[PDB]
Amino acid sequence: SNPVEEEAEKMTRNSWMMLDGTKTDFHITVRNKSLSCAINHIKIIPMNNIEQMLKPDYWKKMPPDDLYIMEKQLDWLSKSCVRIIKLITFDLELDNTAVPFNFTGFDLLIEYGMSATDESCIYLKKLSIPYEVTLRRTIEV
Repeated sequence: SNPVEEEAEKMTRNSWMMLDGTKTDFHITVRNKSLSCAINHIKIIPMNNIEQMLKPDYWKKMPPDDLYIMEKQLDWLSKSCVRIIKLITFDLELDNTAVPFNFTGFDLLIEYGMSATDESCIYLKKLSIPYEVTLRRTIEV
């Protein structure tokens, strides 16, 4: 047998406009039992996944049936932006959920943060945070 040492390592409804969020959560026992933060993350805006999905899917405009986007976009029916913090509660974590460029049949952003201050450990205990939101559409042409 060969072991080594055990290491010491809200459903918002935004109506097609800008918004905000705030996250200060004490699910951060991943280095020395939730002492403090490694380094900050001052209000990271999440709208870039659905920007670079909702732009080129309707800028496909090649033959759309052969699916050069060949993998299924069932995991792109949410957003799941990420904030992997560097080497108590969550110090700074805000996100401007801007629905002003968004689809009409999506639900959430399962936002996963790699909580560890673990220098190249390949170990980082990533805890995910959901939203389970709903969109009330205001206008169509």
